[PDB]
Amino acid sequence: KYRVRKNVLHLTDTEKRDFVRTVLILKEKGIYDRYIAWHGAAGKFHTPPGSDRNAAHMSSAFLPWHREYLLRFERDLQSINPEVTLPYWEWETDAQMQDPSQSQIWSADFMGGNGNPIKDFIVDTGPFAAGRWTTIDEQGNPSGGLKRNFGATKEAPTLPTRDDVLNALKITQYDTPPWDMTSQNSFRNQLEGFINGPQLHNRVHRWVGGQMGVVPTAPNDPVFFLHHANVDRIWAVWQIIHRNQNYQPMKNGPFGQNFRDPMYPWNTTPEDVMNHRKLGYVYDIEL
Amino acid sequence: KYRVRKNVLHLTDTEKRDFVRTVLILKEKGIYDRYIAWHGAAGKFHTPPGSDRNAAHMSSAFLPWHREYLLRFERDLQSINPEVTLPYWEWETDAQMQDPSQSQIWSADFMGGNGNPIKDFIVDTGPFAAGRWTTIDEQGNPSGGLKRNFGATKEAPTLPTRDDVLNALKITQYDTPPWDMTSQNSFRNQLEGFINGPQLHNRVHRWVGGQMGVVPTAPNDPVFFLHHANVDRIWAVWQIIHRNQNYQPMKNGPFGQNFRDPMYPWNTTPEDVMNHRKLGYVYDIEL
Ligand SMILES: Oc1ccc(O)cc1
Ligand SMILES: Oc1ccc(O)cc1
Ligand SMILES: [Zn+2]
Ligand SMILES: [Zn+2]
Ligand SMILES: [Zn+2]
Ligand SMILES: [Zn+2]
Repeated sequence: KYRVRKNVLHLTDTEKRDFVRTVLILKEKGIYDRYIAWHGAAGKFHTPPGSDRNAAHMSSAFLPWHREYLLRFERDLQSINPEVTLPYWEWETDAQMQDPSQSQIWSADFMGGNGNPIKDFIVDTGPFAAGRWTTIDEQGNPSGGLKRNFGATKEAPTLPTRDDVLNALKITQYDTPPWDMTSQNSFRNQLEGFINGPQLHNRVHRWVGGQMGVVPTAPNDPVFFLHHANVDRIWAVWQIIHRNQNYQPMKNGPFGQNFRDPMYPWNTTPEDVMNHRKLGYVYDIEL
Repeated sequence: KYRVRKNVLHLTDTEKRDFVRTVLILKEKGIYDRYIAWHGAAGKFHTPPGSDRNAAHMSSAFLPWHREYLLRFERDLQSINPEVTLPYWEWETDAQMQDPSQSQIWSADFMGGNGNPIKDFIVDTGPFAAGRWTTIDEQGNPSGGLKRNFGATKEAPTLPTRDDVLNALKITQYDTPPWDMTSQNSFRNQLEGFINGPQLHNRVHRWVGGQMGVVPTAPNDPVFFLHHANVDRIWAVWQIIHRNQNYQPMKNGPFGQNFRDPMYPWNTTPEDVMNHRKLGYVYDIEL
């Protein structure tokens, strides 16, 4: 209830500078790459083998997995600067602009701009531009830079809208069987973005493009954590709205997906992170 | 001190049956696959990126990483049967046999036999034969069985010998710069098996063949844990002999390799596991 996560657009200039510098330190020390690898490894961990569910996506654990992911990341931020918290990119609002690429989140003082097509869509502006921020490929080897390509896809030309977020919050059940890509009338699946996909969470990944557009490399872009902080906030709002609803499945789902199953690659269970306030943080809209 | 890890050949018939039962339960529940994935993920996590060091091999963390690996595995065994410990395969004495494939470890009541060449070296005997034990590939997808092919390689036709183990125990320094494949006069690198490789640990992997021969898939074979229990025992013996030698590097090595750096994919540091008795187990030869 103490750690306040703020909207990116409400950050001061010094708050933007401190977050950027912290992330750069976490990168130089070797800690940041641990989060890239964790996310990539979980994407390859199928529950069970044979299915297309994985520990972090395409199944009920999607939301609690990333909440724990962000929690660990934020603790590592504070270990460098105890006054830095994880902001969230409220992309729903940004979708109201006729050109979301002009949002202040993409300014040279924060996340940097779009990819440069002359340099094969390498990001050449901002603190994470090529030459200041090294990336790694699916195999864990250097890959030569951060790439982005805003809205260049036919499947995700725009960012999700406010209404899209509102319609997801109307869903009553957290998730439904068979707890995967095909779950209907499921808040988890809707928010993840497989209901007439790509929508919401999935659509944001494909809208940014570059590393963010594919699972094994997405956390190479620091905006991954800003994106998922907003996803986590939307989940927290859904939990507040539906006081008579809890995580699903409680039991008899695939191992790694139940309420008290460990989420690879950790021992953390969904129950451990079900109450985000108990984890020591809150979103600014909660005050 | 409480958990005693016994030589595989010293197990009773009921001790062999209980261990096999435990491993099968851990497999059915979905816990076993977590160890396959953890080991594969660490093999892809290079320290630093670009180099051929990884979190679990080809560097100083090789020994403490696998000790923590076995420690977690043994705790998961105990969770099922608090009287089941993890035995060790003393392959240096098996190498004394004119045909080590006749060793009792490969009996139908324990690990099962060699691969069947008629069946492309699929294991068709023992509790882990095809049809009774499913495997997964490098991508985390089912792979259709356990394969073995004893001594079929030109680089590892035999198991490491005893004198090999004795000559490794003579080394004074735990490890030397540059803390990788090329480390000379290094117990870690000799044990691991890159000094005139493949030797010792590396040679056993290549001698078994099949999944055991291949980094991302080796833990598909339950004998992986028996193999590394013997590697861990040899390390514990070296620590008793050289009681005033300690882990190296202490600092200024690659991140993830120092005495107090976290070992991906965990937060565990080498220091946390430097004293194996403090971890709650001992080898039978220590009594
Ligand atoms: O790592 C990723 C997971 C899900 C996505 O939709 C995109 C990237
Ligand atoms: O981590 C590993 C090392 C050697 C292998 O043969 C397989 C896995
Ligand atoms: Zn993802
Ligand atoms: Zn995502
Ligand atoms: Zn004996
Ligand atoms: Zn090994």
